[PDB]
Amino acid sequence: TGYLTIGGQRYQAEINDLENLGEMGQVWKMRFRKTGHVIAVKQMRRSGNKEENKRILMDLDVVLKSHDCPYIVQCFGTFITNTDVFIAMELMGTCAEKLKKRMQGPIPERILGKMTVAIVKALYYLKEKHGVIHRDVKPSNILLDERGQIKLCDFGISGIRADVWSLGISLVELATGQFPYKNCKTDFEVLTKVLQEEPPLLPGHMGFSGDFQSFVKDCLTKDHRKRPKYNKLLEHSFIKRYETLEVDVASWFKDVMAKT
Repeated sequence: TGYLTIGGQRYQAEINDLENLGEMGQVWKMRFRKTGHVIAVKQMRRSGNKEENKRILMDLDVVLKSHDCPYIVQCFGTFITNTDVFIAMELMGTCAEKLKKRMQGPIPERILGKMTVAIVKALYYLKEKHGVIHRDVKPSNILLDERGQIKLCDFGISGIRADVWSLGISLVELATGQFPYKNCKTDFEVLTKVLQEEPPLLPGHMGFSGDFQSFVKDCLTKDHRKRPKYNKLLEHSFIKRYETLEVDVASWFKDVMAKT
């Protein structure tokens, strides 16, 4: 408590040193008046729900243990007052869900490539360094900034259609601009489709690489038995192809945010 550590440089700080630039979507965009630094601040009210206050505390514990993972949002510090805790986090430009809403259609494979590399490495790091299997990988969990960094959101970072499956559905939704269970009226109707219907694979007519379609087919393997672990996805050729390959995520992002 009492410090913001940004870049490798530590500053003494209190909550009043921060200027509220408004809600992001209870994460605030705040400016550290001392420096000009613009950060994200989660506010946890002491009067709040006890279960979800325990989640925030467990999520923070993991975040603080993940300094060495570039693919997870980092914590700069915390402030504790009589009624609140303020958690200072890396600021990111937007999440993939908002990014799809703004775009109003498909996100290009090259972007989803860099995205998949970052998110699978985050999810592998969580499993192999903290014994966490992340429940729900959704587009709202995937953050991007205008330096082209992609990082996993810290929500639920401490937990027959979760994990690898949820990443598969995330990628189809973003690659097509269409949530595959769009026309379902209830969560129950959705679970019905997952169990009874063929997996919602990528269309064959959009110029998606074999690697991308293969990757998604593997995530959407219905049978728990034959369904791959983060360990194996981390070896998939879709990952090998985009892991090394150069993609100007920065310009692409700026282009989008400017044109919308």
